[PDB]
Amino acid sequence: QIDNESMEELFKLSQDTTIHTCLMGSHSIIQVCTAELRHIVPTGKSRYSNKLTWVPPAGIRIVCATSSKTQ
Amino acid sequence: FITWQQLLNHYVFDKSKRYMANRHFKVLTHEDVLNEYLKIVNTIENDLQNKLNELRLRNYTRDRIARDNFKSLLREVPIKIKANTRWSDIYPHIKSDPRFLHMLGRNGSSCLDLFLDFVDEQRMYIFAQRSIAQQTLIDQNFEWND
Repeated sequence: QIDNESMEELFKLSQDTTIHTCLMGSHSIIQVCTAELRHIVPTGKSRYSNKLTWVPPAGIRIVCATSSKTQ
Repeated sequence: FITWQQLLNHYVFDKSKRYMANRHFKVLTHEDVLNEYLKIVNTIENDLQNKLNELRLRNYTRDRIARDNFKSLLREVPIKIKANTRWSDIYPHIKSDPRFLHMLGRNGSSCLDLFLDFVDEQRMYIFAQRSIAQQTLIDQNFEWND
């Protein structure tokens, strides 16, 4: 976590490498990892909640991920 | 789906010179057209049966690999698969895994055989670590006296 002069450390997925991550629209995040995705939204202050999670085809290793603002 | 009259009608209609050539060359017979067509269908069918099941070429897509992906998939679904876990309890865990659907949908027995072979290799490695541990314990020079 980043703030002015305040740099601190903190859910999500810490057990797998992250191919990609990006912000979607307003106040939403998605984290794409090799095995599965995560759709994360902010809740409160230090909390976040995944509204949905994806597999790849049905259970493979995702090669790559890219994104746009809403896409 | 192909009778000789239908195969002929396709080539009778277009008036195809390669078909007609059998009637025009003196070393071929006009009824040899049917013999060639039967032999070409029989060779194609024989080669489709061999190709879709057992390829006689190289660098394609046969079986084999499905075992390597399945043996890997069993390490992926449970890390360090227990030597007392059975083939019928590992199957509902991996029924989510599509990799298994590729192996099971070819042969139900080969899945059980690969479950036995993978678990048996782990059980041998589990014995070797235990026997090496017992050997290191006995090698300790507690030469008791008095």
